[PDB]
Amino acid sequence: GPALHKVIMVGSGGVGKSALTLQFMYDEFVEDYEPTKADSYRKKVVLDGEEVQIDILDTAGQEDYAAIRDNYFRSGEGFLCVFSITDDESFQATQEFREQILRVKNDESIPFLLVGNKNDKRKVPLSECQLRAQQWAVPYVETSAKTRENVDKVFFDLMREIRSRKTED
Amino acid sequence: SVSVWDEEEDGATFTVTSRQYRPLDPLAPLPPPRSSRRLRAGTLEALVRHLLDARTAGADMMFTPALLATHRAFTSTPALFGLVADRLEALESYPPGELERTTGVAISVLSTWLASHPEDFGSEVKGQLDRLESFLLRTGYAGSADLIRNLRARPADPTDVLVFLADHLAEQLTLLDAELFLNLIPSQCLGGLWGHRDRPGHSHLCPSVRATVTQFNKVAGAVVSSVLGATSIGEGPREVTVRPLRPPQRARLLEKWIRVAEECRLLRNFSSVYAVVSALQSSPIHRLRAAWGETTRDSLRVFSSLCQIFSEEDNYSQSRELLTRSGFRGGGVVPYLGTFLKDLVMLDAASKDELENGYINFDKRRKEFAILSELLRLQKECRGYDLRPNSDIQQWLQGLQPLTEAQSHRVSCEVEPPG
Repeated sequence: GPALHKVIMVGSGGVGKSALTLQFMYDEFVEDYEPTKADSYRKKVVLDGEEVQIDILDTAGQEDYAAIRDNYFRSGEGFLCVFSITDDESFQATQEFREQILRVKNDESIPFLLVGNKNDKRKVPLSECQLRAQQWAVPYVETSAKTRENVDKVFFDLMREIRSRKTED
Repeated sequence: SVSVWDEEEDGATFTVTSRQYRPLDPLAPLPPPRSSRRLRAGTLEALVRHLLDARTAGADMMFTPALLATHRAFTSTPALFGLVADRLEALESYPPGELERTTGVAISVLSTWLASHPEDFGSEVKGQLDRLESFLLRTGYAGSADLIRNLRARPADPTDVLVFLADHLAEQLTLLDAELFLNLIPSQCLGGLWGHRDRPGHSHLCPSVRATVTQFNKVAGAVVSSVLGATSIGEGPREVTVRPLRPPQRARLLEKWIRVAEECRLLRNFSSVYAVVSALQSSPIHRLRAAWGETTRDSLRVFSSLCQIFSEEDNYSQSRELLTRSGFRGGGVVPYLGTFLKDLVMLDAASKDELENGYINFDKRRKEFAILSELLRLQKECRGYDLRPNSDIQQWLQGLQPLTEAQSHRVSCEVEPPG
């Protein structure tokens, strides 16, 4: 049947997680975004010649709520852990969100991507950040907020990750 | 058929749209095409000229309420009041007919502004209020006097949940949620304010929104705390006192909160419904398979039905749509605020505040207002509640200490170890 990939995005409220979802789902017509519609976070996309739908669940604005994410993660098929390179607080919270989704899943090799967003005031280095992703046995991709670089990469690489998981039985 | 084109003025861009409709009587002349002339973008000064134009009410109908509800994202209340006064005093040398027109509009605008956003007016606007007061006395303008009057005028056992009737519990939680939702200042929910909450220097930003979230978290905490035999002592992951509880006893606590949640659903306190439901779906409670096993099927059906209501499926369509024994129980509503905060943060990132020329992108403000406007009317609905504090349930609620996530994960593993 028709495949549907469900990806969850985590990070602290200020990493511009919203900017990543909008830039991916909407290209030249980002202005025509309606936040209330049922279609709002669903895109019919061609992944590797295969026709497939994607759903993106973003905790934008809802980061202070206590229990709600537990059900977002359970069950979401894909996971994108986003941090801002310029700050230390959001990169430190990566550890909190990492165990948080594992506290809901018993899967070490669950589809995952560690990503840095937003260089003039970059406090973090690409050496100390890579020393956390590959230690979690997970690929690392550097993204830019407004330039539209590695935007499609992170949503396509993760969709393949769950395509690989859906095959495994 | 619709004709649409753009026009420009002083320091603003306008889009004019004219929609011709077919007549009532199929043989009658064409009705005059519905005209619409909306400000698209402009400088602050131009917005105020458009706000104090007599045509605006009838043409660009949503401009006035949109501007008043969203102006704190690109201005301050004192300044906007200042510009209205700036433009009025500038029309003192004008022909006396045009001054009388604009003054009338100014009164109208400022009345509506005071009526729908009263917390905008305080000590900060004293000078602007004096200027208007003096303006009205100089110009000989003859409710004018009404407007001036109204402007001047500005440790609890978590297991004791069982000891109270669920409908009473729901009433009591609604009371706390209703007052906080009434105290909500919608402009604080704007993406450009709420989205920047975590930035250093923004710790006291949006206090009315935070209180809404804190109350949500107490309820979620209450549920989690209550289902576990758990009472929090300190911040430490081992600083918890646990009541011993058999699985059928723990099931009764689960069924208790399910009934509470259902009663909140009856009262249309959707915020608390989602707090209870989330807590019962959270990892340290979802793990308790033995406890859920002792739960009545009737209770599980209700619970499943409550969960479907607040699913993320199709952009929360099921919870978004719901908004659109007892004596004299007034009708109210308390929405889950998160969904609104998500929309506004998302909407904040979809548009730049300013255009390349430096104009205020009012397009963004209209979209923001579509959400702000909706929760403004839900506040009006929320006033239809009529409930009274029950001091014992209240007292039980305040002495209630939520666990940390590390405390709840640890306890869950103690009371029901993994097989």
